[PDB]
Amino acid sequence: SGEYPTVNEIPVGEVRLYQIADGVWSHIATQSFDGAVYPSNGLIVRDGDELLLIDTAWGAKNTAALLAEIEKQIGLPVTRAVSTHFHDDRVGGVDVLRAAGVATYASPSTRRLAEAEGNEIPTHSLEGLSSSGDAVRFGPVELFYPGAAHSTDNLVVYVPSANVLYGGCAVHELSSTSAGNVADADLAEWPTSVERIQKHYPEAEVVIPGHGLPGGLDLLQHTANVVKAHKN
Ligand SMILES: C[C@@H](c1cccc2c(-c3ccc(NS(=O)(=O)C4COC4)c(F)c3)c(C(=O)O)[nH]c12)N1C[C@]2(C[C@@H](CN)C2)OC1=O
Ligand SMILES: [Zn+2]
Ligand SMILES: [Zn+2]
Repeated sequence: SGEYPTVNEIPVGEVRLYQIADGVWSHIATQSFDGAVYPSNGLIVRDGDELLLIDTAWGAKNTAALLAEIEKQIGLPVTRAVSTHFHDDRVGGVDVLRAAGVATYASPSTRRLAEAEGNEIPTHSLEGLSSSGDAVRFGPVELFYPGAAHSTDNLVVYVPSANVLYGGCAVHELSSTSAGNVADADLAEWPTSVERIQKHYPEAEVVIPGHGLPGGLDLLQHTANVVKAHKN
């Protein structure tokens, strides 16, 4: 009924959309992993009469449900997708997208990591993102590589028309107490990577984490704090 949708509110297999700003939505789905259920976010950005998708909905069936929810709620075709790192919450569903006519993209680093680990592999490589601080335009967004954080390949996404910063899994929600799933993280570099985000996007108005509730710029400092404490 209008609040941001939470883990116990979304059965695994269903997807909900949340309007963030004019022409910007997040998508929210839930998935089981190692015997626990988690929510996860992605982004949808209007690109004229098409849509740009950021991240899958964490699995094939969830991503099919995402496409159906977009058709119901928005009714414009998803033509391109970018995955912001190599984990299944970002690429699981890429095969569904590709067979639905979506062109799928990720950095070469993400593509290599996905391939090596047995995750689904986006089709197209995004060059120009291999050094921290790099940025490239992609339709209505800017893609930014902040450096290693949650993963070595993690990208963030900025929507300049709306000052929306999609941090993906490099950014945690305000309620977080731990740094989430740190299996592939660089805890030592993560605060430096967040500092690069803070410096590059000082006018961000909405910050969206990879999992959990959007907020403002405080998500970035909170993330740095939780990561430093986890490491400590
Ligand atoms: C698919 C993804 C994954 C799986 C399960 C959970 C998560 C979380 C996560 C976990 C917990 C909380 N929120 S919480 O519970 O409230 C917490 C904060 O305070 C207390 C959360 F928000 C997110 C993240 C994330 O952190 O992005 N990713 C996850 N994989 C799997 C893999 C690959 C490796 C294979 N060896 C392991 O690594 C990953 O990331
Ligand atoms: Zn991850
Ligand atoms: Zn994640």
